[PDB]
Amino acid sequence: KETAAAKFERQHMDSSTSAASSSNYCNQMMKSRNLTKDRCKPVNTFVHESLADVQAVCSQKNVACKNGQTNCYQSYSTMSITDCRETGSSKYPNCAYKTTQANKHIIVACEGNPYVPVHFDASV
Amino acid sequence: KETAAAKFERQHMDSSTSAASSSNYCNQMMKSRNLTKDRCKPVNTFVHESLADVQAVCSQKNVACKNGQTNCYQSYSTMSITDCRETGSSKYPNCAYKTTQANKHIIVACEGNPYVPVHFDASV
Ligand SMILES: [Cl-]
Ligand SMILES: [Cl-]
Ligand SMILES: [Cl-]
Ligand SMILES: [Cl-]
Repeated sequence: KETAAAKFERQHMDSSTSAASSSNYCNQMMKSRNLTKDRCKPVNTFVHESLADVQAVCSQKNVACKNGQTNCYQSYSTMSITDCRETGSSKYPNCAYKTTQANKHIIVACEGNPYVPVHFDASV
Repeated sequence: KETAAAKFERQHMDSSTSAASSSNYCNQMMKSRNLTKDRCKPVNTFVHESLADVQAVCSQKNVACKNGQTNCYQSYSTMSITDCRETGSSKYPNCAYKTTQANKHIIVACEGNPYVPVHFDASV
């Protein structure tokens, strides 16, 4: 099984580009990160900052998570992100996603030693 | 019991102001909308647009909700929003919230006739 930190990296990190460069970014990245293997993952956010900047959020502002847990943290700065969400044309195995690029603060849940991101809760 | 549309209005609409004007906006609004009555609601977003503009999102872009349902819609334009999330100092009945104002697209789930917003899914 994948560790929770490595699953967060695979699902949410895309440091190789500054921003989504096209409307087909999400169809390509949801496929390549293996988020459409047996079903289309409905919603997923990628963060276009270094892994170190995203890990650093775990020592920034502590805030509640949506589920009421207390180990979420909100980045002090906005980050470049792309949100991917399935469109009404999406039908597995032919998944199809809308790509929305934005600059937002991110909220992550952190756990472990090292204390690192294990879930993406939201952007603001 | 409150209808689902009226609960969405009470929890997520604040058309009376263009934006949060202070850091204490969320402590005041979470109290006044009765979101701290028996426990502190951990996370809640208010939208600073008219009710008609938010209802209109239900005929805009259809997108998956985070839970995989297919009745979510993303606003075509960004809207003024304030996200309220409890801080580490929050301890019911002394709830305390961080106020983050932003201009983001909103995602809502819609239901009914009239087909109107019944849940706030996320901002992008
Ligand atoms: Cl994989
Ligand atoms: Cl996500
Ligand atoms: Cl009430
Ligand atoms: Cl909310």
